[PDB]
Amino acid sequence: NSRDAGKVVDSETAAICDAIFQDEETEGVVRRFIAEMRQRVQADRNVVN
Amino acid sequence: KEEHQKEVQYEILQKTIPTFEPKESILKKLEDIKPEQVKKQTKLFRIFEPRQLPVYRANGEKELRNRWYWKLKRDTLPDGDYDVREYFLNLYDQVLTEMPDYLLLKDMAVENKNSRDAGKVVDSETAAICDAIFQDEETEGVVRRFIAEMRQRVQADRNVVNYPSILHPIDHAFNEYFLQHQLVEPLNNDIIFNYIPERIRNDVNYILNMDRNLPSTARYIRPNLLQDRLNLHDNFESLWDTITTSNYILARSVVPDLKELVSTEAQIQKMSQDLQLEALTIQSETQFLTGINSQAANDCFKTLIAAMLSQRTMSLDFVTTNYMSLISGMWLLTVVPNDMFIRESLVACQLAIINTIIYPAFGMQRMHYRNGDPQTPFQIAEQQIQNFQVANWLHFVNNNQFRQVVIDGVLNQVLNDNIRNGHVVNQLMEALMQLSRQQFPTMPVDYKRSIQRGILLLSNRLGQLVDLTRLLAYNYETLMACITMNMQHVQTLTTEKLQLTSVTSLCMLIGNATVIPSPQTLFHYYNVNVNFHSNYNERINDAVAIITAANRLNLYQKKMKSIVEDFLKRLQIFDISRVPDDQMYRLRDRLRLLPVEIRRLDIFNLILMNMEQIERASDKIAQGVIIAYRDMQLERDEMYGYVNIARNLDGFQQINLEELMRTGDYAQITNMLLNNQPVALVGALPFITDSSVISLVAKLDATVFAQIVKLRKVDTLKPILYKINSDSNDFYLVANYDWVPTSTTKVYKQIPQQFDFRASMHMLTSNLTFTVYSDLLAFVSADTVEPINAVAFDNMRIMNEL
Amino acid sequence: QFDFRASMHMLTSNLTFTVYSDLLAFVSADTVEPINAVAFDNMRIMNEL
Repeated sequence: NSRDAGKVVDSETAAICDAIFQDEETEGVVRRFIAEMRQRVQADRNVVN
Repeated sequence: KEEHQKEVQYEILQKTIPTFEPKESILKKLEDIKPEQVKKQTKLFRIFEPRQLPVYRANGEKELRNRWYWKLKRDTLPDGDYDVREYFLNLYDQVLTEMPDYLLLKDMAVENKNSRDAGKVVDSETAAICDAIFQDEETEGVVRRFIAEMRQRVQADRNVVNYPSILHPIDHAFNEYFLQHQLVEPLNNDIIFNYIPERIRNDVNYILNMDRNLPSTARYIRPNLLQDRLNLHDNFESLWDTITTSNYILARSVVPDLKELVSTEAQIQKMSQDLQLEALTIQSETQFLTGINSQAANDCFKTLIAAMLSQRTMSLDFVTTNYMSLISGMWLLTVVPNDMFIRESLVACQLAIINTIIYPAFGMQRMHYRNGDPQTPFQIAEQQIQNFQVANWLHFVNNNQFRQVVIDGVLNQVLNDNIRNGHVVNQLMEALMQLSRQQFPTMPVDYKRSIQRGILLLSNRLGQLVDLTRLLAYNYETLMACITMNMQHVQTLTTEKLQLTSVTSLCMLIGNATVIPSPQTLFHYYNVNVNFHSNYNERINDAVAIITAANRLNLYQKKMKSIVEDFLKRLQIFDISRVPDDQMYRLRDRLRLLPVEIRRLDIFNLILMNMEQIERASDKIAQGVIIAYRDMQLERDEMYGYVNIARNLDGFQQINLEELMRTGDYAQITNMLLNNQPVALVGALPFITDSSVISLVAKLDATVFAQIVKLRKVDTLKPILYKINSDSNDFYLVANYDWVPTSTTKVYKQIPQQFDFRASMHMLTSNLTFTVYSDLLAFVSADTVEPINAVAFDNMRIMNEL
Repeated sequence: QFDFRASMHMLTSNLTFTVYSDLLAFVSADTVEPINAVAFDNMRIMNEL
């Protein structure tokens, strides 16, 4: 449910993200947030967030 | 065990390096790299076609005449603007997959049936238009007379031709691009003579002659021998190691096998008595004389040249007890530069020589060397030894390094020109003769004599080793000429083991048989490097094109290593389940930060100035839908009748849908639908044709939005496009009762492009009958002189001790 | 309460490094011939006939 189709760290984190995007009772700002949240790389430092 | 545990950890390292399994398999693949197999077709590029369609005059009645309009071939356009832009990218890449390199128009032209002048046209799908536009009752007389008088213009004495064509302007743009930007250049023998390297057609040992003709029609394609703009020599060490290994294995396949050498057993029988191993209490009484065979001499001769060409850093496996290996390795350290070796093993060998030969000769207490020191054992010994001979030899050695010269635009790691001629070995043998005459003040005498005689076993190979060194340097430089990619010096991860026995072989089993590469092994090697280099640049260009096109079409979804893996994979030397991740991201970075090849850019620019016009055809989607809750009036068109059509998209709060299907935030639209605020939902989406006036009266257009609130996903959105006309079964209701067809829910869509002949007839220009040769060293008759009479760069003969 | 935004953190780490347990596998080694074996005094051991 991500804009850039990125990644997250662990399967339960993804489960929670996929649980909160599907519930009718949840809000739109969180779904925007869930669309934003991606992984950032920087290879000249060999570092990932 | 310990050796298995080494194998495990060497395996841990080798599971980081993209070098294929068994190494000799690479030689199948480098040879199987074919050039850019040139392309040409027998059909023009065509995205549209004319088509004869209904029309409906105002009042909604059907006219008694169809009309010609442009419509796409093979409507397959998806829904949602992301997938549309993906479609245009998947058009771009396949255009590139079929983007030609040279065209010829005689190979596709056909006769116009209605011509009273024996005329021609370019394609079948344009003659199929010309007959229909001829027979039609609406076309004007000037067009008919023109069609009957469309005479082409062939002209062989200037080699050109001009043919008529019917084309949509976009298609004309693509085709005139392909015509005006052919990547073929004229050809003649002086180019090929000026395509061979300089210092082979100056080398007198290689006879080159021309024995074939090339007419003015002959063509070729100049490959893209442009240098490494990815810069794999800083922080791409695995990949550089892979390239290095590939060139190394290629280099083994071209060095000649040397013949007419010294008998093996003849050397063994005399070494055994020159060293007198039948008098010593050592643990090596049958182990010094192992690894002397052929299959190791020539293997070393291949290993050395291949490593110096490829810059493959190499290590040293050596048992320190065998001092003949060290005496044969000091020759190596003299002629082969020091930077070519890993520092630790080189230092080890030097330290062995110093603490086993040199200092125990000169009476010096041994050493205490910090391995963690930038200063090197020979550099100490140059200052501490008091003897001008050995000190000047070591001075040469310490300052023996490659030199970075620039030849033919490319880089070269070249030698000193005191190695190219064998002259330093005279200094070596003077130092060694001095060590022979010198005692060893503290050493056992039986072992002293053994070393003192083992040294003389090289003192007698003086002229022979001169000959060897000159031979080595000659073959090295001659094969260096047939290299394109910059030979760059880098320390590599993994490292070829060199057994010093296989030097001791070479330094004691050779004489008087000059073997140099044939001119065709040279051409094979050169074609391989050329083809690899051209493939390398022409795949970098494609990768950069797709990447830049993605970032310029806003296809943020697409992961970029799926492209890079195909880029690495098509270069047939890399394994990609093997390769790391961080290197891939650094390569992504350094690929985005490059220019773009001009053809790959021009095609893209053509697609971007037309995608907004190409997507407005394909009558299965609309470009948005307006919603406005005032009883608006359907506006008459000519293709459709009355319609809920829009063409301006103004005075309405626009809302885009690709930002909405992903970010589920329907507050800003649920608070407009429910309260009936006018909007315009923009995005490529389907529609349907509803030709029931009773549905218009029933207001079926407003029923297809109240599922967005139930099902958040905007994909099952299928608006209405009322087309009503004489063949709609309730059209009488429009035309009798004196009222106004009215609705809401206008659809945003631009009418098709009407066919005009003047703006679509064109004259396409081309050359004729030029042949496009590819393998152009076949036009070079090459030969070599006998090996017995071969001369090096200095004009003096090579292997002079005849 | 589960505040989604507040409970979201970007975890830092390296990218694609290797680890080596046995560290003396790369160091190959050899001895000198035992006759030319020397002590702290730079004078050979077992040279007394």
